[PDB]
Amino acid sequence: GVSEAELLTKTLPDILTFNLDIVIIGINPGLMAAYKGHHYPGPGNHFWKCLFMSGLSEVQLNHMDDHTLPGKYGIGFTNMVERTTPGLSSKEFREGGRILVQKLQKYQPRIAVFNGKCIYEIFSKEVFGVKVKNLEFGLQPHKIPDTETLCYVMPSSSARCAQFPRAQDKVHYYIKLKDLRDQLKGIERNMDVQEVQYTFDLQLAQEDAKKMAVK
Amino acid sequence: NDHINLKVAGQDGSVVQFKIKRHTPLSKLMKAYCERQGLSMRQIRFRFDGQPINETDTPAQLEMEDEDTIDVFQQQ
Repeated sequence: GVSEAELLTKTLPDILTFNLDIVIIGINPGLMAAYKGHHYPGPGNHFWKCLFMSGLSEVQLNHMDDHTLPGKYGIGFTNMVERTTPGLSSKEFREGGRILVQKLQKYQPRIAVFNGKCIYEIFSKEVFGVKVKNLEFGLQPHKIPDTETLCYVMPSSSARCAQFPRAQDKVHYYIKLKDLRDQLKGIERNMDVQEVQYTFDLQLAQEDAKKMAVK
Repeated sequence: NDHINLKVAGQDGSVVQFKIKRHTPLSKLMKAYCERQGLSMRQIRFRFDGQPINETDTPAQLEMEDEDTIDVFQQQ
């Protein structure tokens, strides 16, 4: 009734606190993530599934549990671009990077986890200036300026990621992140069964991804 | 009771390599595989040298060597 001011653009608040072990960084929250008010809502994203299959979460969690992550798991969330608009500017990435680095320099998590090569490639050029030649997934040779925060890169958790079609094809990076996290805090996990490597065939992976989809 | 590497090859072209102690039950490797692959242990069968792997076997008991490969089938 009286008053019609519902706007289309909506912002998904960051989930950041001091002393976090991990902060998941994305380019920009999706429309549903902003409207639902939670990070990485399904379907079409492998984040929450990967979090569980890697052993980073005790049980299978979902977007509704994002606010419990800092306290229970030492994990937080933030993005390069804060506002989510339905349906990519250079300036936005420029001003975005400055604000992002500023949040990191403020909260200083132990590890800055970049969700996707793209976000890191943008961040690397704007903050480190470097254009990154032959970028490799995993720990990077840079810390966030003015901090002890490490930079860790993993393939995009979005199902749209073509190089790694299935959640299973991304889990190994979450496992190694868990390892890094453990070593940093002095947590001595059991070395009885260690996952050394994961190798997959792209063609079969994308076909398999499709089949899983229709079902 | 040293460590050895074992690969687990599925029918989807993927190969997962694990490091495990010779006297550790393979049941632990099979569970880790199912968990990371997001598969249920009920609909999965592991085999080595054409023989089913029971829950109590260990690499030593099966005389497995470094870099041996385990076959896995999805009973779907």
